[PDB]
Amino acid sequence: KGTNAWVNKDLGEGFSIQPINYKPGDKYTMSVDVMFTSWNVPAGTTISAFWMRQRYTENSWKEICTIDLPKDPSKMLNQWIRITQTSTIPPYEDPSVGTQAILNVGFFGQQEGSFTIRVRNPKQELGSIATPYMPSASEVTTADWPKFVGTYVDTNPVSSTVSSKYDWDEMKYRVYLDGTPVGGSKLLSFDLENLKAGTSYNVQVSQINGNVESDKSESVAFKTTLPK
Amino acid sequence: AELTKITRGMQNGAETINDNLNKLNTITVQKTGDETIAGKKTFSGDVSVDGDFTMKKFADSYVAFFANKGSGNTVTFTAPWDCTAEVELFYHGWGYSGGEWEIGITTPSGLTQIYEATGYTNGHDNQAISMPTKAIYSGLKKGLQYTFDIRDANGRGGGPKHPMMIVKLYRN
Amino acid sequence: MAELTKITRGMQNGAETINDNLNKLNTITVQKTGDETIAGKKTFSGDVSVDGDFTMKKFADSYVAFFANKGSGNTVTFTAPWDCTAEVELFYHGWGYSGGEWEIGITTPSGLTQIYEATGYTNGHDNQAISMPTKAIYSGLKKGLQYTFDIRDANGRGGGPKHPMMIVKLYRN
Amino acid sequence: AELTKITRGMQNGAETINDNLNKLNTITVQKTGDETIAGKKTFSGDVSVDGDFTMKKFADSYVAFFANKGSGNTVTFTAPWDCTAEVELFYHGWGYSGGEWEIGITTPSGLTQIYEATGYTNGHDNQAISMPTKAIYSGLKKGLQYTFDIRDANGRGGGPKHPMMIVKLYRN
Repeated sequence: KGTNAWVNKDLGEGFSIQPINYKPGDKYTMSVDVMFTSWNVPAGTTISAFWMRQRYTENSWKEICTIDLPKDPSKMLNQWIRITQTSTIPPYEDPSVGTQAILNVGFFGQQEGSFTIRVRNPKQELGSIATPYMPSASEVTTADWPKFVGTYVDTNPVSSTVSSKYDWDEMKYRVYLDGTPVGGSKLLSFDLENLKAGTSYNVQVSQINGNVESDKSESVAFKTTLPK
Repeated sequence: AELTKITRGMQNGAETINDNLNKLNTITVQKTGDETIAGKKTFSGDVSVDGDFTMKKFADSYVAFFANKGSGNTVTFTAPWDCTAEVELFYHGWGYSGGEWEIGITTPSGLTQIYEATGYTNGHDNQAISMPTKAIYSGLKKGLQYTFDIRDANGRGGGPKHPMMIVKLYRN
Repeated sequence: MAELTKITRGMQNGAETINDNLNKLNTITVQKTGDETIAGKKTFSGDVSVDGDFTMKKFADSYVAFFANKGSGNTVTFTAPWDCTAEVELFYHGWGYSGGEWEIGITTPSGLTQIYEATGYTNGHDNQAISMPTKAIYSGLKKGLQYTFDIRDANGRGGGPKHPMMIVKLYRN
Repeated sequence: AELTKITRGMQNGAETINDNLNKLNTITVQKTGDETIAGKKTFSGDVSVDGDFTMKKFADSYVAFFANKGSGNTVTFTAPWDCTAEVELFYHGWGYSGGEWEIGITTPSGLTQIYEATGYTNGHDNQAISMPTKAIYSGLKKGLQYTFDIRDANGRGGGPKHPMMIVKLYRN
């Protein structure tokens, strides 16, 4: 709610790690479910800088990682809208330049503007893809991960978006590449994909038995070959 | 300060360590540089300031003045804290049928009169001349009500005119 | 304030840089125990209490101020050094008009409140000056503002003054 | 504060880092919240207190009263700490064979008399009337002994009665 004003709510306590730890040029993807239960924004009143953003402060104000929220959801009220955005980490500023994380909106014009918003499953992840909702590393349990794996072969290089095209099995193993899970299998073998050339990696596997996960195996190290 | 726990096997170990080191570095009072410190700071031991010391409302929280408006003969007040009193009685008078009259200030029970300067007058019958009296009192306690009056040291009293007793309180 | 070296994933001497940062913080910080020496201008936002022995340099320069008129001794005119409480004493000597009554005090400047007043009375002894000191306490004096305390008359006629001297004590607020 | 060394290849690195961060967080004086600080804290630079400044035994530690009990004309004392003196001589007397007599206070070597209010008397032969004198003295030094007497400005002295000199000492 505001009249010729910027209205914000601090989101700072909801970011695991400070934005000055992110390497410039890396991508991070934000994903969130949003619902407007009330939208009271008159004729003269304009909505601007409506977003959830991590950014530099005094002097700079440059965005680090952000996601724009609907500027006029009046014709889509009481509906869950999924909103996604990939952000590229900007280059480091002077060390004197600070950061902040806020949910901001600006109401400008003659009359007061207000709305009520519901925010469900907010997510920020390293990468260029908004993958399924997951809690943080410190809050994640065995139950939170996919239970079944689907496979099919020989077709075009791109993968089907139809569940039925796959052969679905209950996963018996979880494969951890450098401490993070990257998939699993019913079989005693798994194919590690999308690795970068000439880099060292560590892999360890655990066994799944209906939300009972074994301790992780002894790690094994390998290095991808270099191309010509 | 609220630091994020560093555990074996954690994700984002380097950044959490970095953030925690940065948190500690920006929230702590350090042995160098200009700073601003918030919160109620109670020091158990001795404190010395070699540079310029500056404080707010000194005269209000250390100096207290209590005087009787309607009479100026006796001052009755409830001590705001532990203190040292400096009582002055601005008296004017004459001795009975001329001559000698010496005035002072009474010492209340639980108080010690450090020094006393009595106020003497002589001659000038039925005419009031200046004769101020002063005394220093130690060991005045918080909440304890005190009463300083006019005592007579030597001679007879003829009659007072325009008396006014003022109490300064140097907080202890 | 302290200069810490950034801890990043993949850095070379991680353990050793964490150790040096912990050691830096441990030696530069003011701690809740032991005797220490603290450099820099320290401004405290909140309340400060010293249970032990509080030491401050130049207390009378810092918190007390004395202003008096040398050439006349009846009218003290001064520019307040800081926010204060004034204690005005006028060391007067005189006699009432053709003998008799004369009562003297001190004027209250606009914006000031006279807490208490002890007037100076005299009687008889025509064309002979006898002691008649007057005192008053003033509150609400402000930094850099100019004030003027004079001799006011309460009751009776003035005959003539001799050796007057007004002294003003200023207890910093 | 004794922190446990963080070394390359140490067995409980994560646990020891957490521990050292926790040690530092609980032992340090911080720029926020209410706290209690032990030990003698010596400040090299300037110190300012915007809030309420509480002081234990201000009176005794910054104010000192010295007066002569047996005579009341000459106060002799050793300055507890470098300060500013406020000398008042509560005198009563008469000029020789009536008339004029003006009294003050002597300025000791190494001291500067800021202001002086002399005490005048006239007539009333062999009768002692109030004639108080006051003066302010700066540049008093720790440990050195001082002596304030009765000086005469103008006229002849007839005889004193009930004199009492009080010396207030504002630490500086």
